[PDB]
Amino acid sequence: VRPVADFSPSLWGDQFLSFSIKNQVAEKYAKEIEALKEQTRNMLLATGMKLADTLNLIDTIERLGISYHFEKEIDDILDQIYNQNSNCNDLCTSALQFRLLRQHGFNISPEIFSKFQDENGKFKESLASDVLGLLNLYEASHVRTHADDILEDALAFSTIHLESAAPHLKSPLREQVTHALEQCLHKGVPRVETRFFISSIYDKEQSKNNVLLRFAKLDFNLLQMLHKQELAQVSRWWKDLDFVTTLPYARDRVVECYFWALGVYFEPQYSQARVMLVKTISMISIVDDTFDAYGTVKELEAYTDAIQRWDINEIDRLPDYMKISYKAILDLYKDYEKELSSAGRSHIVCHAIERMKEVVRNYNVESTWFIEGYTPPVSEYLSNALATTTYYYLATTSYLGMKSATEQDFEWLSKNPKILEASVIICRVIDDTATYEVEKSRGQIATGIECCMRDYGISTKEAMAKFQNMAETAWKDINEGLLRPTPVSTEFLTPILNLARIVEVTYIHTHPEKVLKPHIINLLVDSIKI
Ligand SMILES: CC(C)=CCC/C(C)=C/CC/C(C)=C(\F)COP(=O)(O)OP(=O)(O)O
Ligand SMILES: [Mg+2]
Ligand SMILES: [Mg+2]
Ligand SMILES: [Mg+2]
Repeated sequence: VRPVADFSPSLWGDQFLSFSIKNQVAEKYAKEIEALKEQTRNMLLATGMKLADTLNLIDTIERLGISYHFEKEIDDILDQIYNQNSNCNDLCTSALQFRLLRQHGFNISPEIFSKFQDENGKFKESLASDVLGLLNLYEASHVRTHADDILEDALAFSTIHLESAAPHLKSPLREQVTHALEQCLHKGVPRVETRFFISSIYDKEQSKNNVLLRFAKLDFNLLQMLHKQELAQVSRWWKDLDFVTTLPYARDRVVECYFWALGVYFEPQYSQARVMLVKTISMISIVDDTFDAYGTVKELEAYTDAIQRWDINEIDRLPDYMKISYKAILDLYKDYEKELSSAGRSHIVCHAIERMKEVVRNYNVESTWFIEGYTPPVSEYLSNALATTTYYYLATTSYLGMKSATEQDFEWLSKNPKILEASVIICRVIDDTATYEVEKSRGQIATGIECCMRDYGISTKEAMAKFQNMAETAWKDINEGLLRPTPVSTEFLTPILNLARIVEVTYIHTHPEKVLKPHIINLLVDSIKI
């Protein structure tokens, strides 16, 4: 006597099911991009260029979403800028220099902001009329670490004056400022912010560089073609599983899952990774629905068991419907091994597998707590709820497709590094805040905010505030974990960073779909008009 599958159908239909790439256009773009790519490189390798202009060039190339073509050129430049400790006496260039360096790992000192502060250690209110300065200070305030108390007030300071000046600014600056106030650059999904910058800002910029803009538009549209194919291939794979009918309780959200994967990494070199990642997200999506929307305490107990043993032989031990899920799961991981066979990497799949078992264990626990009406203290709660975010698992899963991933990297990840923990906390803490009303007005009395309220004996307001600071602390920890020397290559940190970004974008508020729909249309449907 299970509950009624109230979930909603995919508003996408087969819109993505079949996509065929016009090879002519694709090659036309490719050929010109190569040319524009080289012209751009020469813009970077140019000499006798001022600091402010050099930083603006790098900032622009990054916002245009094409900096992944110049990881080395950009690096060398920021490196020398870091080492020359040059001091441009104005907020705007300082804040921009600060941010760019920190996002790239260079631990530049926040002492660069003192000249802009009074002896009391607070920003000179006289700066309130320098909109560009405030904007870059604003963006910079989001990349601070625990050691940057000098910037403790930058955010509120820049925020209040930007809101103040916004209405009377010209375009596209006005739109740019308003957009930053709603979404800072450092915590947004790269593709999303890049789509917005190219279309709503740089394209309306009078001073815009025609070469860069064209480069940016063609590159974004060319990569979109690859993305669309991937989503096509993944949509078919999902179709050839037919869970939409066999497992009616499970909701169809592959398109949204793919968006998530695209948020982790968008570059072409990570095409295989993305496809693997999205299949896992979709797959684990079912397991979730299975646990808190269809299975019985006894069936879930059996399910968690079979997952731990992980062997086809356990099938018969499971109910009929759970047989579909279980076999599908083992095959998926069997496919992963096959794809990695070609490069003798099938031996890493087990890391993702162990992380999945962990997610299952905790789902099962979450169920037991639900059934018993148990409300654990914050400490015990997080000990279980952190893994149920699925973040340790997705981060691990994101390495599977990365050619450069080695055992040492997974090794490092298995020890739950700070940066990963912070990304996981952010996801848990924000989901909890956003989903407190629901669930409450439902059984789940073990929700984070509830435990927090009972544990500390504080109101919902205060509990959400406490969770808010956990997320704040978490972001600072992430920014810290990006500073050189990094425990692993930066290439393996970005996915963790991006998982945290996705959380911020998906809950910038209602249901995720209504939040993701726009982004999905903007990244996988409408191309940027040239
Ligand atoms: C915000 C979070 C937690 C995850 C985002 C990344 C995704 C899509 C992971 C796959 C599993 C999952 C939690 C869902 F599909 C959504 O279910 P739902 O979130 O309603 O299930 P619960 O987290 O409440 O059990
Ligand atoms: Mg769930
Ligand atoms: Mg659940
Ligand atoms: Mg929730």
